[PDB]
This record gives sequence, C-alpha cells and structure tokens, in this order.
Amino acid sequence: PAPGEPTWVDLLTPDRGAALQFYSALFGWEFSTSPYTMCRLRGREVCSIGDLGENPGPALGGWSSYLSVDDADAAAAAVPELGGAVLLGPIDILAQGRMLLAGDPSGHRVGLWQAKEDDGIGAYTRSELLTGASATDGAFYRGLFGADFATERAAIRQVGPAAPSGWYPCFRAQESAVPAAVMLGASVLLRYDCPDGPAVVVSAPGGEVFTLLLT
Amino acid sequence: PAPGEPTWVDLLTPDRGAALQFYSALFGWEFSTPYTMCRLRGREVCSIGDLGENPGPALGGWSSYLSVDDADAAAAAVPELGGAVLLGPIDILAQGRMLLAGDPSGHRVGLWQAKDDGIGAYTRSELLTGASATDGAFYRGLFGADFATERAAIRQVGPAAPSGWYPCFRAQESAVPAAVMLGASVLLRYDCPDGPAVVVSAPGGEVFTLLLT
Ligand SMILES: [Zn+2]
Ligand SMILES: [Zn+2]
Repeated sequence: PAPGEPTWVDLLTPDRGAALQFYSALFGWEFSTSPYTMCRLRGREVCSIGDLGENPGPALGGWSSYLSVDDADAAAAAVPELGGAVLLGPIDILAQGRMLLAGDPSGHRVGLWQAKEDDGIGAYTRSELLTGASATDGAFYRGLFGADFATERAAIRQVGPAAPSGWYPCFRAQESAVPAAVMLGASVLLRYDCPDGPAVVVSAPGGEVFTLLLT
Repeated sequence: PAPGEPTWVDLLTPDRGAALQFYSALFGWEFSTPYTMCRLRGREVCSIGDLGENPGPALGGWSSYLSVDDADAAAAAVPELGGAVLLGPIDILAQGRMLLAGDPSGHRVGLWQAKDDGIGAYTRSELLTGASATDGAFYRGLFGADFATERAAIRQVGPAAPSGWYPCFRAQESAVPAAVMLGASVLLRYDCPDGPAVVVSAPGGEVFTLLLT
C-alpha cells in the first residue's frame, strides 16, 4: 500500500440498522444475520459500519476515510510543518497498526493509517477530496505523501462554495444505481467527471455523503 | 479560572435558526455572528453553531468546557486516570488549547487551556452519572481532591436518568412551563444546595438544565 493510498473507509451513524438496510439495498453488501458491522461483497471485506454512541442531542453520521502512511510518527511530525494540524494520535489500534487523525490547511479531516499488515460494482474504489482550496490542500498532501499524490488512487477535485467539501469515499456503480439510490431516499448533491467515468456525490437519508463512481 | 472550573458551553445543532428561536424565547439571549454568539447584558454567554456545516461523524448537543492550566499535561493524564482522549490537544487560534476527553464511564467533556450572574446566565455544568465515585476519582486526579466537593458538581443518578455533563442556566420556575409549551420535555428534577434543577430535553433533542433561583 503506497503512501497516500486510500485503504479503509468506515461509517459512523446514529442508526446503524437503517444504514445496513440502505447500503445493502444500494450496493448488495452482505453482513452476517457488537459495536460495528463488517460489510462484505464477493467474499471480501469492503468497509465497516459503526454506531455513533448514545448522545443527548442530534448527531450526524459520516464516512471516515483512511490513507496509508509508512510511519505515523513521522507523518505526525510533518503535518504541522506543512500547515496542517494533528487532531488525534499517533495512537496504536490493538496491533492492527498505528493511527493518527489529521486536518489539512483548510480544516478537512483525514485518517492516516500505518498498517502492521477488489474492484467491481459495489466495491470501495478510492476516496476523493472535494475542496475550494485545491492548491493549499494539494501542497499539504503532496508534502506529506510525495509529488505524485493526486495525479492520475486518491484524487483532488475543485468545487464551488455551495458544494460539499472534505474527503468522500467512492464506490463503483452502474448508472442505474443513481435512480436506485434516489428511490431509496438519497439526494444527489453534485455530478462531476473523472478520467474513469462520471461521479455522483450523494447525501444518504442519514445525511452522510458518499460518491458513486459510474463505470 | 481554577482548574476544573466551568468556563464555556457551546451548542451544536442542525437547526440553528430554531435554536435561536427557542433559547431567545426561554432566556432572552441576543445573538450576533458559521456560528452565533449568544449575549446577555452585553456579555457573551455561549455560542450556537451548525452540525450541518462540516461532514464526517459529528455529535450535536451542548458541550461543557472545564478549565485546565496545561492541555498537554491533561492529555497525558487522562488515559493514566482511566479515561480517553477523543480530540486534541489542538490550538484554537490564539484563543487557547483544547482537548476533548471521555471519563471512565464514557461521558464527554471539553478541557480548555485559556491563553456572569443573572437570569439566563450560564452558572455551571453538572455531571449526571451512575458512577459518581469512579468518575469522581477521575476528575479529582485531573483537578485535585477539592473538585466536585463542598463550581462544577457531580450527581449520582439511577439507570434510567440522563447521563453526561449538562450546562446549568439560571431561570425562574416559570421557565419550566414556558420551555414545555415551546415543545421541550422535562427528563429529571433534582435538588441542589442553591435550588432545584430541572433537566430539559429541547425540541431539537439537545439537553440542558434550568437552575431555578
Ligand atoms: Zn456531546
Ligand atoms: Zn432545540
């Protein structure tokens, strides 16, 4: 796993049961019928879905993207020098690896995962950053991962002031998944083009946002 | 501000306009501006902001901030005391240094390293917990054996009661029916040395306490 490569996405939601119904109906994910649910397709783990804990107030579930780093401590030392912020960690994760949470110069949050060790419809293909400051953010991420970063797995897309911004997971899909998701109660926020096909940014009924990569 | 002193509260709500409506009708706050500063008698009481503006997992509700002299030392101490660091330490402009922590029971609290009295004023925050002794030990290692013993306080509650840190705003008895007719629901009434306390679930679902004095 190259540095900066998208390696995992995780959904934290205040209604996990509804999220499982929605994403199983949209992507066909399987989970056996615990604080989290592993989502599988074609015998492979795709992602996980977990609970936002009991809260005395409203709560907004969102997808959390993780990019690979070779050394979480070096990444933590570099983040502030590149104009970002360390929000949590570096922290060890039960021998899975070492995790840090980082903010880029614009305040977009991203997980950085130092691991101690599929493509096809419904698979997690990558995460993309939607940003109104692609030059500032881009310099940050290329200083952290290298000059090749965000050149054509991860990508950086320029968006206007009214679009969602931040890192969003991209799941492979057919054109027909768009009405499917709308019929399931999702709302399309934006349609843009990538080298490998159109992308549709979607707000799920729970309000979390993800991208359908139509290929 | 002594360590452990309640110094700030802030509301994150997905319907800020409704929150402004509700809290102005209940407390008389004035508001000015991504977030809204709430003022009373020319003094800032608290802030109200939008849950919607940022993406990712996000927890709405009222957040209480206790003062600390050293956010980095507090962060080092939290896990050793049986808690967890949830966010930070991070710098907040030149305003200060913040961390969010969970106590042994999982209750969330803000800790703020910094660089009003009257109806509607923010008086203090109180922790409602079913583990007042375990949690009390956590906070007393963080702030000293003095904390939560005869500004912040820790209340033992039963299994069905609300739990966590809640801000306490001074009010008259009449604020309770007022809040109810605005659509809130009372969760709990208990007694404090300085008067009764009424825990209220707002129409938006956030929870706060009315200190009737
Ligand atoms: Zn909270
Ligand atoms: Zn409300």
